[PDB]
Amino acid sequence: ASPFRLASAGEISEVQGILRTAGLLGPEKRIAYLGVLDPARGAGAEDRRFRVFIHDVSGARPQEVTVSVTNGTVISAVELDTAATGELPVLEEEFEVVEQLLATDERWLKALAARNLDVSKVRVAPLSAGVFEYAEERGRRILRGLAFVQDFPEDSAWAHPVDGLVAYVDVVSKEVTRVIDTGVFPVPAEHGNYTDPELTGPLRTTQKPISITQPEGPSFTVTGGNHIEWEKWSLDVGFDVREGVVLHNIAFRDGDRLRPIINRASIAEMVVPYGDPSPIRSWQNYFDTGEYLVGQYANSLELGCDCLGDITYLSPVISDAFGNPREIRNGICMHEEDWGILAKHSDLWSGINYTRRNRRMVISFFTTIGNYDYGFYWYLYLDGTIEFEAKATGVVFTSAFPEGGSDNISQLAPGLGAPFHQHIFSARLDMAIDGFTNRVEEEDVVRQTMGPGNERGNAFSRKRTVLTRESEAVREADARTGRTWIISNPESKNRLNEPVGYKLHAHNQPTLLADPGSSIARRAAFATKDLWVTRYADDERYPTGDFVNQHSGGAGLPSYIAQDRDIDGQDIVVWHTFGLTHFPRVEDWPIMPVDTVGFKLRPEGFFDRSPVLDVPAN
Amino acid sequence: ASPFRLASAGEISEVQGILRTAGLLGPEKRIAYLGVLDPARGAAEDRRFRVFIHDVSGARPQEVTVSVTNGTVISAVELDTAATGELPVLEEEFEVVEQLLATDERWLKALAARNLDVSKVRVAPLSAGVFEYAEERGRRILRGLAFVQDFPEDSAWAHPVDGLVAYVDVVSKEVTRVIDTGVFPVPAEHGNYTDPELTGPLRTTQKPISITQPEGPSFTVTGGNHIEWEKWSLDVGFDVREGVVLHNIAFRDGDRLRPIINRASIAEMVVPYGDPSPIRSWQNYFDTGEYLVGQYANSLELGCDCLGDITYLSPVISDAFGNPREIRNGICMHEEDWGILAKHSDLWSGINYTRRNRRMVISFFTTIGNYDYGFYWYLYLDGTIEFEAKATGVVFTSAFPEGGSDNISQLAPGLGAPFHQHIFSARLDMAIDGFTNRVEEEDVVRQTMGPGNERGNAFSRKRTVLTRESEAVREADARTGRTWIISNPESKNRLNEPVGYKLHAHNQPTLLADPGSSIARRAAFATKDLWVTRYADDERYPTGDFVNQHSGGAGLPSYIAQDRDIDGQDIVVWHTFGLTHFPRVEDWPIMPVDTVGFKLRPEGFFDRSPVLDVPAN
Ligand SMILES: [Cu+2]
Ligand SMILES: [Cu+2]
Ligand code: NA
Ligand code: NA
Repeated sequence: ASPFRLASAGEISEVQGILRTAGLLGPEKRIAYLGVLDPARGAGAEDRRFRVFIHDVSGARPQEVTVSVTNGTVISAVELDTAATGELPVLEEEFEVVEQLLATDERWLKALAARNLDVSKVRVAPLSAGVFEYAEERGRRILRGLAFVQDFPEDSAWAHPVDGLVAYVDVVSKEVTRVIDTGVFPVPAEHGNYTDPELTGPLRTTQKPISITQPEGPSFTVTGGNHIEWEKWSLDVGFDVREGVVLHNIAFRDGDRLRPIINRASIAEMVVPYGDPSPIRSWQNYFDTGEYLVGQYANSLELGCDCLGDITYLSPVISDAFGNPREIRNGICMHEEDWGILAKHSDLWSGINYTRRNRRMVISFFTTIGNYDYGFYWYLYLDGTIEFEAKATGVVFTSAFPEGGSDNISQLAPGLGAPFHQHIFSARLDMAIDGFTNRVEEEDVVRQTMGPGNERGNAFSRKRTVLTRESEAVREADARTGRTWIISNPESKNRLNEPVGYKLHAHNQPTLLADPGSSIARRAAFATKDLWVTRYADDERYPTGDFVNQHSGGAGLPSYIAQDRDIDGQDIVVWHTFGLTHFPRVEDWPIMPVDTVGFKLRPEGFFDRSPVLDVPAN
Repeated sequence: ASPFRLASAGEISEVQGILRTAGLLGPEKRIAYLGVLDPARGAAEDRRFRVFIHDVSGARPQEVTVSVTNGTVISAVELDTAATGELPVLEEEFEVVEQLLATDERWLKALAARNLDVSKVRVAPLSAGVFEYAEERGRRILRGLAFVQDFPEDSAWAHPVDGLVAYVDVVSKEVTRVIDTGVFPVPAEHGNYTDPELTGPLRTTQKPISITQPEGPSFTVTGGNHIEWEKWSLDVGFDVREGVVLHNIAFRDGDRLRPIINRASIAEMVVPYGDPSPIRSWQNYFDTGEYLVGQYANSLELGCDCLGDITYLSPVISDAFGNPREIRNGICMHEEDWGILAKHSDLWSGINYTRRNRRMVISFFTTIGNYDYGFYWYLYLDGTIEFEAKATGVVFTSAFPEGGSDNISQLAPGLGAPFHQHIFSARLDMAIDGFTNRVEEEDVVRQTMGPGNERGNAFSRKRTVLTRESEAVREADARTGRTWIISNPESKNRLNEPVGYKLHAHNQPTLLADPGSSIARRAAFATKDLWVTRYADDERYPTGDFVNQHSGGAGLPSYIAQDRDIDGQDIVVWHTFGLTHFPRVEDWPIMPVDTVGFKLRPEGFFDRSPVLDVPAN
């Protein structure tokens, strides 16, 4: 019975019961986060621990609590000073509170009346506050509000942003702290209803079906609920309400030895910073993972359109606000798909023609965070490659388009704007290349000058620089010199006496653009550099720290790195920053075609020859 | 009817007939290149063919244009190859290097020093380049590197013979030089990837994946090579030098057929080697320009190379004598599922919406000695156009020096793989809503915290129009998100903005060789990521018409010197992209596919998303 198994309904019911018998979960208390802790290093009988963040709707200070579900006990419980360590993640039940409060506020009603907007039709997005110049918000749980008109129940409100207007609200005290009206902007009038035949036109009748089937079923097996074996790979698929799908114990069976590669892979944070300097939006930075918890909003994915082919679904269970278990039905898709040619050669001299097909194992989920929808895909390939891809879609976040244009906003439709922004991800890769004794080298291509030893000026080379200590392990991209990062095990040698390794291949997209002195540069410090390496510690889980909401800065990676620990042949963690810089285009409106970003790792002397010689002819 | 139709066997046979009739194709003559020309701008029909004719008795070659429609020779000119370059390598010349070397006393002595049976020594016929050997100028030379084949079915690449190279004049049939710098062990392990001893028991764990289309494919093929698919329109051409060429890429937006790209091809591909040993320091293979990648296109087997419901084209090429030869099932065409197109679950409206993506795939796979490359063009529902190269085959080997190397990787005991690049040039003759186009370079612009940007969150972008060819040689800047936008300044979308497409490059390293090198001059195109020229009908390749043993002086740097107006003109984008390959143990004994490419996405071309009319699955 695997200690990395998914949380069961019964387990969550029991932490609820333990928090009840123990005295911490009455009415007025509400769970802002609940998840299982990974087993400790070396222990592996089992002790299933859950960690819980408890909010206080009666305004008392929140608690961080660790419970043992195996022994039926509270391991620890500590009161939180939110002004110091940060506010708890946004609750789903607060998604409506911003709108409901504002609907009876005279300053808000006056702003709506000036624009002739019916209050019954004004939707207000519950938007994270960050930390700016407002002293009264320190210690207070604040959400900011931007308004969108919905003309009728099925209307897309994103088509009708109300610019020049923003409200700040305290969601514990149920007070409106501020209403800011800098002037009326026309509310864009065209609708963005992408299911309306008026807008779609007649639907295409030209697409013939593509049937993908597996008459003998899939080549992977699922045992113990979430243990996958596929084509030499083995792993455990976890799920957490903050991170979403998490991969554990990624290993590869090389002959008869199960060889670890990655101990834990996750998307540990993702931030969406906006680059419109208008006071109406200039505070806007959404930490979809750390503030909102992307796992909790995972869609129930339907067969034949979200996931095509022979699909095996996991239905993860999470906690509601009161500690009752809630299933995300068909929340995780697992399937294998063809991936074209793996290897091919037609040899003149031998007469031998050889072709083999590639395939990949896909483990995915899709989440919706307000207007955004994101797919998170992990891929394992026959040849040992590991890949992540994020697919970004949904509806773009809108504003008015100013008369006489903008350097910081795109026009989508008449009067309709889309502020510039980025989506930046952090992949946390707890590495275990042939076990835990690992190190990282930065590899650059090296150009050589024509001269003695290189008389024709054709020579080129490479250089590798070991990252020895955390203070040296904050690295940037250099696409021009083909910069990559190799994680090796200096005590595990391949048959050519070279240390075994994996090479991280980044897309080299721009990192965080904000000025280095900005609030967002301090709070999302991770996003300013492409690659970070830390020494593993059990309490260093997120690059932005445990409590991101209204936390002032420096938390997470920059504080971790400051310990300056030895990472040369030690248990280490790689943190890869990657993202999309989005200047919205007309083609993104009224619903955005998928765009993608990601990274991959390829074996680099890990194997003793190609690991796919034993793949059969098709 | 279509003037863009593939060459037929009859047309090639007629070109043969016209040339013979004109006295240009006697018994000593060989066709080193034959291809149909594209119709003239603003063109009833005149199918013209261009031919490079080699003479095996040593007479000067000719470049000839024929009108097959009119039965006439348009032009015929004698080439001085010392000046303008040698013709492409002929397939019949491949065996010549081995055959001549087998009775050469210097070569036999070198093999005897190594205890190698000449009957087992394969010799790779390698392009010579231009270096320090004055006697080679005006002569057709190939260089030879040796590999031992232990038995008929053995992979010779496992057993390179280092420290030895030979140079051969393939017309006079003379060995000009044999250089033996010293014996290296010939690596002993076999690289036989079908041998059960090396593969182990084959996996029985792979269960079938079946891709079918019960009602057939969603695309139509008319006039032999005209494809219509999900609003897209194009013609699929094929040339022996370039391989698959895409013509007239257009998109039917409502009632209007809107051009996007007039011609898309891979116009050159070079493989420069980075091992400074005299035995390999001359190695640079222009697979397209010197070898002609289309002529070596594989016949693709149903169910193995192309999975699903496949429509094949079987293009016809000329042999050395002007007789037509079909490449059976040489071009694959199919549509495939491409995951999610668009998705949103809206809380306020209660509407949940999901649509699937698809792409049209047009591909071919060629084999150039040890290398095998797949060339893939993709068209997506949303207007995206993409190219992908898939590189596989067996790596080019050497000895691995005792005490290591800064320029060669170890694959197996004693077996090396010198470092190299594979660098492609995509020639995109742009027609964004027609021919009046321009190109802007777009960079992200960071902004300083201060007045107007008090919280320091603002960021922007800037576009710089490339106005004349002298300003149109550009480099990558990944850090600033650099892209290039091709727009039509006379065609505006409903928001009064010029329609455009944005080119997204991979930002891989460009040519690494010292800028004073022969390869940096011969492959000048490869030193920069982006070039823009004014269209001219004789500016077809970034390296010129004749690359074999040709120095600098032709191709893109000569074209760019004309400094022509490209601001609202008929322009051509040339994008350099490549893989830099430090071979790894996992590449041996047969290489897993690696990829490189680029794409173009609509950028205000459409008045809103072009896939609102895609139905639910
Ligand atoms: Cu975006
Ligand atoms: Cu290569
Ligand atoms: Na680790
Ligand atoms: Na053009």
